[PDB]
Amino acid sequence: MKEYYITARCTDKAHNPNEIFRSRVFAPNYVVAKSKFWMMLKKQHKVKKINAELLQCQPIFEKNPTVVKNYQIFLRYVSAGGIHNITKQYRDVTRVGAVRQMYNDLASQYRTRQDKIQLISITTVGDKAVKNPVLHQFVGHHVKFPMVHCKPVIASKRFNLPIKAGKLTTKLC
Amino acid sequence: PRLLKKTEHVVIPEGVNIEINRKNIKVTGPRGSLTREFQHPKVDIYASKLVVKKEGPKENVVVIDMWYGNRRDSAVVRTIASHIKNMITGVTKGYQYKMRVVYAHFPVTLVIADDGKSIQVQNFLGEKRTRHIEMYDGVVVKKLGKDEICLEGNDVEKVSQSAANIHAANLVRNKDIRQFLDGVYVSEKCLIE
Amino acid sequence: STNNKVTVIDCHGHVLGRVASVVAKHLLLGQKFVLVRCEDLQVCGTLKMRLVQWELYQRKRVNTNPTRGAFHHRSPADMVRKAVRGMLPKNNYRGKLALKNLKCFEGCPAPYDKMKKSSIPEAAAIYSFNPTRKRTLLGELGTAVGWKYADVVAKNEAERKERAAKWYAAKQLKQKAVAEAKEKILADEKYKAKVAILKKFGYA
Amino acid sequence: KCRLHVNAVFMGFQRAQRNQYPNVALLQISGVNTKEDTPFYIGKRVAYVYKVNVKKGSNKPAIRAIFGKIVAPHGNHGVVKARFLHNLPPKAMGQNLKVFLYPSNI
Amino acid sequence: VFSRFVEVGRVVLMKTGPFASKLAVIVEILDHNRVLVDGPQAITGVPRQVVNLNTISLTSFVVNKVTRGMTHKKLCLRFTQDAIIKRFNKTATGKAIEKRILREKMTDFDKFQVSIINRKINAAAKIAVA
Amino acid sequence: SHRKFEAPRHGSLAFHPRKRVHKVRATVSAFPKDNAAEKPHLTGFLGFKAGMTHVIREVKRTNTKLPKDGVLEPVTIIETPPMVVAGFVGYKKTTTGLKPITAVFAEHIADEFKRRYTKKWYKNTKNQFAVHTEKYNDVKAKSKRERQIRLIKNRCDVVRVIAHTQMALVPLKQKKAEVMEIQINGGSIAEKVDFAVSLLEKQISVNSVFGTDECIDVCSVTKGHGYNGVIKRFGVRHLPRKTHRGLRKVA
RNA sequence: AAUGGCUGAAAGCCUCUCAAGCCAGAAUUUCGUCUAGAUGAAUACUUUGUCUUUUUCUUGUUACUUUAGUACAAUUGAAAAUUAUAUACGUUGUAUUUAUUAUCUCGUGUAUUACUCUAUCAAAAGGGUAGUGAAUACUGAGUUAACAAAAUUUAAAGCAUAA
RNA sequence: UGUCGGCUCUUCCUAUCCAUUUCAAGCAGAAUUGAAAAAAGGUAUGAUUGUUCACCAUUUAAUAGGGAACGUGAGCUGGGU
RNA sequence: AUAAACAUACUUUGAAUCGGCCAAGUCUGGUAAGCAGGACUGGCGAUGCGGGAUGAACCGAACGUCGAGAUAAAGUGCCAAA
Repeated sequence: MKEYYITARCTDKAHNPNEIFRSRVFAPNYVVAKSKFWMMLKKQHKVKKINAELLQCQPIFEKNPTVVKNYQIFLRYVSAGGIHNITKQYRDVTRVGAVRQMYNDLASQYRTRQDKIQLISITTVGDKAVKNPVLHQFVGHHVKFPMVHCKPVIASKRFNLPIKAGKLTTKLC
Repeated sequence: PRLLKKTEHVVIPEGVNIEINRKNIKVTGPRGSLTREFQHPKVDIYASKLVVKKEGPKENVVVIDMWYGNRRDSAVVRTIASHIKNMITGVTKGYQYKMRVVYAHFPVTLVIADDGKSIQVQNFLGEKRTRHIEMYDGVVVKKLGKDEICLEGNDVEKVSQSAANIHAANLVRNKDIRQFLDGVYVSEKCLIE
Repeated sequence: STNNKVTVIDCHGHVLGRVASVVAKHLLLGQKFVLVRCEDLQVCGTLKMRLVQWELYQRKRVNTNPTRGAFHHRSPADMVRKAVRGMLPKNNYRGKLALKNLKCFEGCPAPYDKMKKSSIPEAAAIYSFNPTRKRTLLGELGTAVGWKYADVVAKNEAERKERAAKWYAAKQLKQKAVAEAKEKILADEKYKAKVAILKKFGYA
Repeated sequence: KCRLHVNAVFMGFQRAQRNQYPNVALLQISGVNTKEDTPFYIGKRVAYVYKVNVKKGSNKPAIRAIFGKIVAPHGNHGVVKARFLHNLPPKAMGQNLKVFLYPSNI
Repeated sequence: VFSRFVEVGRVVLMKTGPFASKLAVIVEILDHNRVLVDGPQAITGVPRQVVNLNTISLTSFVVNKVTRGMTHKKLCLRFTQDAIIKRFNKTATGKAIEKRILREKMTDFDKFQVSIINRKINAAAKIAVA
Repeated sequence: SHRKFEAPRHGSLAFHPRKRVHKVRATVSAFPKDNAAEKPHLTGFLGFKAGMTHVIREVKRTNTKLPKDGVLEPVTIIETPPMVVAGFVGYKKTTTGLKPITAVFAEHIADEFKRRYTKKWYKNTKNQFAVHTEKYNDVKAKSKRERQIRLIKNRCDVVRVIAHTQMALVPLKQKKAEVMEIQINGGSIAEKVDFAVSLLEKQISVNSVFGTDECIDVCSVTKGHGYNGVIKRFGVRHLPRKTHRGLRKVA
């Protein structure tokens, strides 16, 4: 998942050529990002590739990919019934990181493939504005829990022997 | 949703001694001992000192702790806390279950062994079959008045089941139970002391 | 070379299917296996569910001749051989030879009770199972379906635990004296030259 | 006298689900548990030494060998491909081969 | 009660990756599976990054006065103030890390010496006990 | 299609296959469950059927309408001369069933017992139990016997006595005995072996094994009939007279 | 099992549990019992005591007869239980195949052993006691190797006697 | 590929007629009716018709419904076709 | 614009064939049919190979005899290579 900044203009009779369209598209690459941009223009402004010119498709990188932020995503998806608007919250350090969580979560809980979800907007909210029942328990200052039933960790695949010697034990870590 | 931490506690009175060995709680009180096992693989039982009154001091408690876990598993924390609370009450003020015999026409005679470890229900609805109903270990039957008995013991689970075994043995069959109101019924459950 | 030594697997606290899959692959690789305590293996599902699966398994039977039909072995040492045989090649010399190097026993018999036991980490019930999931020992299921020798095994295992208790206590006494005697050799001054070499490489 | 080799198991031939190509043999070297340890063994010598119960009237040796080389890794589990002068007999599946320390690059 | 907790300030050891067997400090808990370890990059060389809890192990030390989202400058001050480096090397797992480093640079001659020497010492200790 | 009318099947499937036995003597499949809280005693015997008579017996039950003068009933007479106990064997409970550990025999053995171990006695050298009897009193053999007694007392659960008949007392032309193992049900394995040792070379009469008015179980081989058709073997319905190719078969 | 209940949360109360834990309950299931039965075990006698193949006698089997070849006592392989594991530690990071400093000789006694063997007490024991040898530690000193060779793993022929 | 029915015989299904265990009723008792577990065991004798089917007379705890080349002709019968 | 000289235009003589069948982001009659009948294209027939356990048509891809590699459909707990 990568975020892109795309701009274009329309040169025809219907649209004046002094209006520049901007957008921020999340896509695995710039080819997919352009496709999401062109369809957004065509379904909302009657602008087609054969009558428009692309200008910029530069990527957007996270400014500080070391600060943990609570992201809020406003999206709309299509189910068997109809089309719904949802708002989910995730804790990650990058904008493209949270969108990766959103796509995996939606395809699991709602069984919705990626080609039914449109991401309207993604923002950042405060600590106390997280209403996710599970995620509300980690936004505090004094979160603490022991990870029990740890499986012993292997440094690398080199020591991954099929049959071991002696008894086996978990870890309280 | 999954709760990050669910916890419960039970206050230990003075005349009660509690020791724990791998989710196995033994409670010793003035009336005796009571050993029970709690084999839930996701519950941690340990005794600590806690302040439970809003403005009270520290006191000895047993802490039942379950970390990250769904609502199906989390419900076992208050179940185990109730069991330990019941055991503490059982060895301090034991339980007694008073049952009353109800008949319409045929009188029912209860024959209790000398040791109190067994009963005998005779002429229930005129039946020639005599019901025995054995009693669990630590539960003793006695006759309070006419058509009334009570079961004494330290374990609520043993006393309650033994009382229900008496009632279950005297069920009317192939008859209108709304008309044939017969049998032995638990009038009330209370503490000895 | 030739593998003549026998790999001994302690089937205590392991999963039936995941032990068989690892054992079946390595039987084809020429190894010799002896799985002791094949009655302590665990399977998913409560006793009621396991009985429903067993009763369905017992249904399959040749109508015209039940003596030709599927033979439903009830001993846990035969519930593992069936599981292993399913994962091995059928109807060729390669499959028969691979199965010829496999044994389960319901306990630890005379020659295999003093052998170095191994374990299969992939098949451990503490890694592959949610702890809340209810399981069933193969020995407990065997009794419910008609395995008569479940209490004979519990007698033999009890006498094996108590005989290993005195051997371990005596061994721990000797090993403590040997460890303390070595500390005197390490601290000795005549062995100073050798000790410095061990300290240099961290052995001491 | 001394052990100068690592025992390797003749798992089988390079095959597909319903095919088999006996030109390339697959070996499992003892101690290699990933494909990142195989680069040491690429090019080393491999021998399939076996015993034949000859008669007293024959000068044919009782011990013979088929030699080969390890040429490439095979999957992410440290399984190798070995090409021999004569393809190994499938009766020798599951047997132990010798992985020598030469031609050495150390 | 459980002894070691996943919290803020807890010192952890990276068991896999490019920084295996290196110390780290937890300064933010994203969720039940992910934590933000910033084991001071100036001291132990572990960059500020998000790791999964299946790749670390809890130690017995907690850095005092470490709050969530600590900066690298302040965190380095508290790491050396508590003397985590010295305390870690005295523990059983700290010694085993050094032994792994000690034994990996053992040539065949060195292995030959220690194998011969240890056999005699272990035999000599066995003789002494009556 | 469904059968028009319903009827029980002919013949029992609990006695399938119908295979004729090889030995005239029939071995009991089990002995009554052991109780360790009583004195040792034998739980079986062996006799030869003589014939059948009828008796008039006086009814002692109450609340019955049987005639007061007696009821005619059949009886079977089984001649049971005394047995000669010629050894004992201890069985151990393993994970594949009872396993005989050792068998200890007496010093003196009759030729009736020795005849079981040959198939042409008149051509045999008749040297059965020769080395066991000749070297019975040697110091080496006495130590071995003492070990067999102690081995059974330590690692056994079931003790049975190898008792054989005396066929010189019955009108049968057979001379070789009929060996039968009679389990000892009673006290602990210590006092079971003590009782079994006391019975060595002795004779057990049926009055010691069985009581009066005691209900017992009888196991024996039935009367042979040979090749028989479905009508006799199972009891199927004979076919109508009009039938081609025969009447006494299953259609 | 259907069903009736006990304790009991979830959900401060209630609840037989689409929760953990229990009880009673069928012409039911499994032991027990009856029939057939695979690999098996014990004892009695005849033997053999490093071993086989091919011939050959017999109704058939074993032991047996002949010509050869092969090995020759001595370091192998065990804690249990739990995993939300009394506390502490996390003891990190290669299971079997696969852990011996070439060879022989010379030197002093002590000590050690899941070592070999003998005698004995026991024993369905990695058992006890006494002796003997082996290997190892204290702990040596010397000989020799250069080219060749350092492998059994079983192949051929007979029927006198005995069971 | 021998085409109906009946006779003989075995097995299987449950969408259960009886026996066993339960819940409900406008279940007072008796007789009943609806429903669950359960297919291990039983489920008949005759007048008329070639009949499957049907209708009568009894008996029974009940006299339930079906499949297996519309089970079954080198198994029978040959009444029908 | 792109392609096309072993391109293009053919002439003569003649073989076999006109029982067809399947798929479907297709249609008509029919309650419906592995039913009956049609429009367009691709296939089976005439066709093997790798995969779907097995299969005339599905997916990949069409075949002189071999060696070495990168692949396609599709898969990587064991049968079974990963």
